[PDB]
This record gives sequence, C-alpha cells and structure tokens, in this order.
Amino acid sequence: MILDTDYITEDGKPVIRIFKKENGEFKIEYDRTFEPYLYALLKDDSAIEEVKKITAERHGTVVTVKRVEKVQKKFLGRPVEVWKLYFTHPQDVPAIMDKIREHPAVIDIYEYDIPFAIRYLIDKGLVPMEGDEELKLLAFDIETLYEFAEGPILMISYADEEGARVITWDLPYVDVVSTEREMIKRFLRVVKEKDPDVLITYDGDNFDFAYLKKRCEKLGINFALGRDGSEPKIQRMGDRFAVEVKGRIHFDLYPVIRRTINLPTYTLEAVYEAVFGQPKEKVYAEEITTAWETGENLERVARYSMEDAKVTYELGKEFLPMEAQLSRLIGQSLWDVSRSSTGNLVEWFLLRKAYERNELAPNKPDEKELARRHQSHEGGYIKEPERGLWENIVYLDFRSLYPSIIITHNVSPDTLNREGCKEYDVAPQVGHRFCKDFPGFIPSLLGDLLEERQKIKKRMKATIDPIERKLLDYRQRAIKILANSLYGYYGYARARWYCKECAESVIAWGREYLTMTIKEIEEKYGFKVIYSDTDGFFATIPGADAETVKKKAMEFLKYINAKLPGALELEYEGFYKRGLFVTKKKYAVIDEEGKITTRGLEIVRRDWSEIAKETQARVLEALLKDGDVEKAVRIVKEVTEKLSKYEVPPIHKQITRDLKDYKATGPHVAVAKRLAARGVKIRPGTVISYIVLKGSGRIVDRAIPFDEKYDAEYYIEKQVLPAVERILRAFGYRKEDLR
RNA sequence: GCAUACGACCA
DNA sequence: TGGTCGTATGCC
Repeated sequence: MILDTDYITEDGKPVIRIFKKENGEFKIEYDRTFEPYLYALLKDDSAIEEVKKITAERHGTVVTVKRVEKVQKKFLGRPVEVWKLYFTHPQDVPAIMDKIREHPAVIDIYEYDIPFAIRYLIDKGLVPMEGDEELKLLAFDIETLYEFAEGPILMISYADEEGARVITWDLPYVDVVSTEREMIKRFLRVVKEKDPDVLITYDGDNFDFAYLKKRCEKLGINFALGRDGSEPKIQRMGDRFAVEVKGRIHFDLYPVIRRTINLPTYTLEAVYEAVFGQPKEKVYAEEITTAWETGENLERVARYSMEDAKVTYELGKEFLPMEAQLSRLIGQSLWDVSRSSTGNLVEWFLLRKAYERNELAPNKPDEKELARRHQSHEGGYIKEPERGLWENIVYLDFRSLYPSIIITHNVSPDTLNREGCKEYDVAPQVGHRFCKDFPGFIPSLLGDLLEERQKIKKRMKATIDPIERKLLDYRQRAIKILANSLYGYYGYARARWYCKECAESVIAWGREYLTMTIKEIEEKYGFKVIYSDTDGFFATIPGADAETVKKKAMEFLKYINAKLPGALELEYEGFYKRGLFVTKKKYAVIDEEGKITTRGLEIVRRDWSEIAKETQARVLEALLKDGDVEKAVRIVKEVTEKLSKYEVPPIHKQITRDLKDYKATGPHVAVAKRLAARGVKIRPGTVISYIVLKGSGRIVDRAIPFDEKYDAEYYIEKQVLPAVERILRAFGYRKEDLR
C-alpha cells in the first residue's frame, strides 16, 4: 500500500517521496515530475500575455510562471474558463499569488493553498491504505521523574504482538541499564531492529517525543527513529504540536480517542477501561523517581509502565482499522486523517471528488468573509419534556435524517434557485427552492455514499468469512462518519463549499418532518409524545401493554413511511416501560428487560458528590421500577435522617484561560488566582480541588484548596438539593420537605 | 448549535 | 424578592 507522501527540495526543485509497503518490504518511490500551480480567472484570454510575465521575489530569487494551460472547468454547476499557472517549487506560490491576484485583468485566483503532498495524492488519484498488506505495530511509553525535561526519563516501555518489555536505568522482560543515555540508546536499537510501520503512542504528539528530543540534545544523541535516518519531525498544529516519523506512521491515539468518546477523564487507564472493561495498574511519576535512589519497588513501576505499553498496543490494534478505513475513504494519509478535524476531512474528500469531476474549488473564506458568516445558526426542534414518569412509552427516530433530506430534496448551492427547470422542491418556512432536474455536487456524492453503505451491509450479512465481516463493519462505519459530517460542512465557517441557505433549509426540513410526524401520530393514532429531540421522539399510550405497544406502533410506522418522501424514513428502535424526563436532554428510561439508561442527569456531570450515587440509583430504580413516588422521597428523607449519625462511612473544575484574561472570578478561579501569588504553576486544563468552609463571606472568599470530604451531615446538604429538586418536584415534594 | 445548573455583580 | 452576564459542562 501507500503509507505517506512528502517532498524534499533537491537543487531548488521539489521531489515527491511516496513511502510504500509492497509484499512485506518498505519502499520509497521518487517523483521529480510534479509541479505546483494555481488557477486564475481573467477578464479576457488576451490578458494571459501580461499575467504570465508577473514575477516576484522570495529570497533574492526571482519567481516566475513556468508555463500556463487554458482549462475549462465547472464552478458551482456552471461552466468556467480559467488559466492554470504552473511554477517550479511549492514555496513560489505564496510569494507570487498576491501579485497575480492584484493584477487588473485577474478576476480571481483559486486552489493556491493546497499543500504539495496532498495535492500530488489527489491529482495522481493515489489512495493510501489500500489492499491487504500487513503492517507491523509497535507501542511505546516513557516514565520520567518530577522546567520541562530537566529530570531524566527513568524507563521506556514497548509492547507488540509478542509481548511488552521495559528498558530502564531482575525480571524476564525488564532490562536494567547503567544510565539514561544507555536506556534511550537501547530503546532506539529495539525500534530499529523490529522495524515497525506503525508507531503507537498515547499523547506522544505532545509529551513523549518532545521529552525525548530534549534529553537527546542534552546527551548529544542522534534519535534517528526514521527509516531514512531522520529524527522525528516536530510540526505545529493549532496551539499544540504533532510529531511525524518518516517512513513510518506515528499513530498518536490521544487525538483519535478524544474524537471518539466523551469520557470525563482521558488518562490511559480511563480510556482502557472504557474500551475493554478491564482495570489497568496506575503508577505516578513521583513514585517511580524514588525507586532509582532506593532501588526498591523498581518492578512495580516497571510493571505499571509495561502495562501502559501493552494497553497502548491493544487500543492501537482496535483503533487502527477504523482510522485506516477513514484514510482509504478520505484519500489522505493515516497520519493526517488521524490528527485532522472532521471539517478538514470533508474538505479533503470533496477536493478529491472535485478534481475527479473537473469542478473548480471555491476559496477558503477571507477574514472579513469569515466574520460575515459567523452569525448564530438556528438549532434543531426540541419539545420541553412532560414532567413526571410515563407508562408504556415508545421511541422512534429517523434513519439519517439530514443526509436523507439532502438527497431527497437535492439540497446544494448548484441547485439553489436555479431557473428554467421542470421540477423544484421548496423548503418549509424559509422557502428556498432546489432544482430537481440535475443532481447537485454534494447530493450526488452523498447518494453514492449511502448506496455503498447499504451494499456493504448486505455483503456483511451474506459473508461466511468472520474477518471480512469485521472489515466491512469498519468500512461502513467510516462511511457513516463522513456522511454525517456533510451537513456540518454546509454551515462550517471555514468551509470552501459553505452554503448558508442549504444549512437552514436542511434544519427547517428536519423540523417539519419531525413535528409533522408527531402531529399525525397524535391526531391520527392517538399517541402522546413525552419528549423529542431533532430526529426522534418518546411517545406512548395512556393505557396499553408491551405487545399492544409494538403492534400499534408499526401501524403508524407503515402509514407514515408510505407518506414520507423518498429516503426519509422513520423506524422503531426503543421499547421502554416507563421514563422519567426532568428537562430537555435530561432523562432516565428503563427497558422491559430491566436495563436503565441515563442521559444528562447529575450522575455523569463531573461536579457531583462521589457517594450520592447509591441513593441516586435507588431513586431512579424505585421511581422507574416500583413506580412509587412517595417511596422515592421517604428513601431520600430516610437517608437524610440516617445521615444525621449512625450512618456507615461513604469538586474539581478546569481553568480554560489565564486569570488576567478571565472576565470574572469564581470560587475555583479565586483559588487559582491566589495560587499565582503563591506561585504553583497553573495552566489551562488543570483542576481546582476546592472546599467551602462554614463561614461568613463571599463564596470566592471562603473557597480553599482541598489539600488544605468530611461528610458530617451538612456536606449532604451542599449541592444534593438541585440534583433531585426538579426530579422530585414532579411528585409534589419541595426542596424544604426533603431536608 | 442547542441545553442544564448556578457563580459573580446589580437591584 | 427579582434581573443580567459569564463559567464549566453535557448532548444530537
């Protein structure tokens, strides 16, 4: 397959390198023939004679147009003639594009900021991560002793299919070395010997490689982890960094893991238990540092690091196939895709499709234009949830509401308010009209995407091969991720194919279909909807049973599916015996089997009493199973009364901006602001554990660091009341009554 | 983008 | 007793 592409400059000329793995052997293909370019839309053909002579200066070097080609391309569904201006080097375009753009016969320029390697991959039609080539994997970690990298790293731990080892400065896997220099040299020898394609880390982009470069510079080590002898190439991405290893794919899992799940804690043990359900030993850096001088508990830490290497490898085995599939589907390298945002992912996909279909790509918005489209966007339809628990309530939701709308109504800038067409669709309450005579750009690609996903699903059902089945699952989920990113692109501020009207029309169409479905389910099938959110609703019968529920629900489903247009379709996903809905996006429902699922309630909010969980679950389990609403309150009041005494024994907010920049001062911010005079260093993402003592004054005034939980009756009265006041009000029990 | 809670200030 | 503004955090 193809692993990555880059370019080096040889005698002022750019040479593309394609890293490949064919039949078990790493290979580098060189291309010296590709040339950067832009497109220029001119007042008249004549003007090229003046424009082709436009020159600039880069470093004392004159930059000239190498050659030109007149080309006919489609722009927003309409034909356009432009001039392709080629150049010698990628760096020449930034130097000369402004002068070309300023010239008076040049109406505009286009496609001037595409990075060279990506551009090469698109224009050649080359696709990374294709085929059945097997890629060797290697995971590693480092443990240091607690300014940055002043302390040495105590050990380095690596894991692969055959096992995990630890190279630190008395055990089969662990190797103990004389010094830190020897340990890093040994780790490098290990990586060179095994020669892996994928290097797996956890937060390696911003911790492990930076630390290693600092320690190598301090010890004068050439850390040539690359297959071309190169050192890791640091890169700046946003306010953070990414690290690349030439000839390999450095797979950092932290950016990927952040995008897949929404765990409150994102340390390796936390994600590992989320993904596999198994505990992971946790070792703090300070504990590891003490072992070196003492010599004791070396194995414990070496086991806490060995296990980190192993879990990093395991998470990498489980996450690499999905990213490889996304890479295949977007048409860019894994390194890029695994680190990129969904907006950029759609952009890369569309730019490839555009080059395939000879469509000229719109420019990224300028800063003024960016502000012009930064106005508020209308949200999805939500009904305030009916308070209290309900009986025999059923959940129905649309399949792919927004993609299905875009395909059914052909929503695209290409088709917006086009004149002279036989057929049109009209958006509700915003009135936009979309032509139905020819398929739009996005609607076309979206339709093919959904087609392919359906084909893959059927192939999944009919295959005997369990490996192929797992593979196709990955592929179809990748398609779902891309297809669902497409609506976001219509309203994406930085999008090239931005279309305000398309976005609002999609939202309006979604709301119309949802509310109309609810209207007819009540008016024509006698149903009450308890709660709804943008693409689905919880509704029920006043009196009926589970079998009744199902049989009756499918009548409405067929009726409405026959009336629903095209791909628009509603389905039955949830049977639930009783539901407790507290507010929008905050509910608890329990199923016929006895499982209960939580959304938005206090349980999953990071600010919460640790031990109030038992009574929270009991209140939900009594409310939802027993259905007795005084039982819930006599439970709450009995726990409160028993917490008076003779009860068996049983608060951190992150700072996002610096205290000088903070507009106000909250109780946790007063602690951090005071710490600045106390000096212990504070940074975005660190956590304020604070307490409030029983004393007169402002709440910022009385907030204290935590090291400076007693639960002696009053603690139970700190934020418990809000956590159940609305929950328990539905049943007539006031805040005052509970205490 | 929506949504929840309240912190801070002001009456 | 009632308001605005702003902060930390969860969803679809």
